[PDB]
Amino acid sequence: GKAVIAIHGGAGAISRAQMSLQQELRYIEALSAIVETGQKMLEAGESALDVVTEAVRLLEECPLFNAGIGAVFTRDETHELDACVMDGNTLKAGAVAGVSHLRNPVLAARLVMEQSPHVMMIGEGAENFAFARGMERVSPEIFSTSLRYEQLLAARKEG
Amino acid sequence: KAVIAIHGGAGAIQMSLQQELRYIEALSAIVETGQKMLEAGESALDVVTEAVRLLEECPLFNAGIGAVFTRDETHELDACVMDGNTLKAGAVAGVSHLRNPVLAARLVMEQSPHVMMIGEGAENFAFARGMERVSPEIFSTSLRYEQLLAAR
Amino acid sequence: TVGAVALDLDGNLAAATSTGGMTNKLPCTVGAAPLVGAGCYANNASVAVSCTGTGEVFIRALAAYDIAALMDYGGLSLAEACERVVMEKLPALGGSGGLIAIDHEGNVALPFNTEGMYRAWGYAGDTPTTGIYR
Amino acid sequence: TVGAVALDLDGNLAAATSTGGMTNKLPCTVGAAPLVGAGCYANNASVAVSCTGTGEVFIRALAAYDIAALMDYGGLSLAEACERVVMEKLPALGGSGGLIAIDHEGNVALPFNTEGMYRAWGYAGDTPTTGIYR
Ligand SMILES: [Cl-]
Ligand SMILES: [Cl-]
Ligand code: NA
Ligand code: NA
Repeated sequence: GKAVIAIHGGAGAISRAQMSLQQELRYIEALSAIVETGQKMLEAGESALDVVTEAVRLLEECPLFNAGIGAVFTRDETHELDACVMDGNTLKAGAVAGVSHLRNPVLAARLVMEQSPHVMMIGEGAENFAFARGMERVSPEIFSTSLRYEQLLAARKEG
Repeated sequence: KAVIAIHGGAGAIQMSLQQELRYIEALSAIVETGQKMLEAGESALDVVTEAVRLLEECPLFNAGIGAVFTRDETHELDACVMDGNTLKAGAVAGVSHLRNPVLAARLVMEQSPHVMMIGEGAENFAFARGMERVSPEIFSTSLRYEQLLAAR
Repeated sequence: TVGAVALDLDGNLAAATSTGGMTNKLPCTVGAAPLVGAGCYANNASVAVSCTGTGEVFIRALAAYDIAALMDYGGLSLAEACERVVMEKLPALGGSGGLIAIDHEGNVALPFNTEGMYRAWGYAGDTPTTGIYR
Repeated sequence: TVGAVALDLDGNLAAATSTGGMTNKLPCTVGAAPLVGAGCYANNASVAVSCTGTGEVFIRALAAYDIAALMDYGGLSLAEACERVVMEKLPALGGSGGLIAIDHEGNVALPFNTEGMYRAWGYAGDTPTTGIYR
């Protein structure tokens, strides 16, 4: 079959009444640039594993989508991030849960896959494993956006 | 046709007959407890909860009291429970201050919006709902410490 | 949640998923995104799957692996397995969301049971398809 | 790891799993025991399963749910599904261990590929069976 990529940036109550065409185009433009990068990599002969890693790193970087930069806020006005990657050839997987100091959780998930005898690590230990292998410590404030903070205030009462 | 099965771990199992008899005796007592509950009309959920609670209390088996040691000479415990009637499930991972992880897993199933909680948050969730805090020193046994040095 | 699935020129399948969870979540809670067979699955014999939506239900349903098992064991087409899981089995458990799937023959599906799902796909060397609404 | 599966007088199935992990493990690692479909699964329409063994392999193979899927979609008996997961599919990924399973018809299986599995089972109102070695 032809080489192919699909991506998503989440499902939910997205309504036509909620946006202008220009606001819609900001999402369409982001999804198009990421699938194009994926299609170019496939056409050049790059692996499905490297293509899905790069595509999710881009979706994390994009502040419009709830992963990495643009993550939702927790009850304590923090961010806590989860990710997984799986190779259909070897049936290897890697995953992290509950991480706040890694900019790109899918890259930390790929390190767990490629550089450990484990599938899943959690919390500070997941972060310490990645830091020991040259991954950068970030402040969780890097993920914070005005739009997601306003969504937090709309969903609660103020003390 | 009501029925129970239990396990206490698979692996490279050396031992004297009296040593093996302590395992047979503990397995027999717990499976007989579960059989009597089932005969009395107790639910499958209450039976597996109690059986795993008893396997946790028994220092011969790697769960609760008698947990293996990590590379740091600590204990980290994990548990899951699933109810085939409602398809509801609950789980805790990486907990060290809860005596019976299976009872904390059941609290998550019954009171959490989520299947799974981890670490200090899982513990605080259980404490907020009346469960007791313990020191992980209570899980330590001489046999499992010797098994750690043998592995090193 | 965000995710990606792909089939390469060597016939290999892969899947990845990443999330920050739900607004106002209690810390130390874990949904489907990092759990093999719930949020994320890939097998060269069947399918690559990445999921989005109600975490508790995608776990109880093992949504990602259920697509693979229905195809591999059940002999359902990708189209039939995705209809079965997303339009029937998830809603019956109160699960709202969708997923993206590519099979070993390069068939593609982007099912969802919600108003919208931010999504895009394209063959190597072809123009991409994008969407938001139904 | 320890575990328990039961079928009650009303036809309900349930499963539970608990562990301390592997001796000498890296802290913050998570094996199969707390993960639905990997170390624990129950469905009144299919089977109840609890697993013990190499965590990363039981996760990659979704061992507990795969029993349910081979029976529901593949047409395998409990005994056939147990043989295929524990003696074929887990060793193919470098996994060692076993599991306990009861189906909704009251069939019981305690397969393992290791030297031993501490185990017991019994029908209500009957004498139980225990075992350690093969
Ligand atoms: Cl003797
Ligand atoms: Cl024996
Ligand atoms: Na993002
Ligand atoms: Na114990």
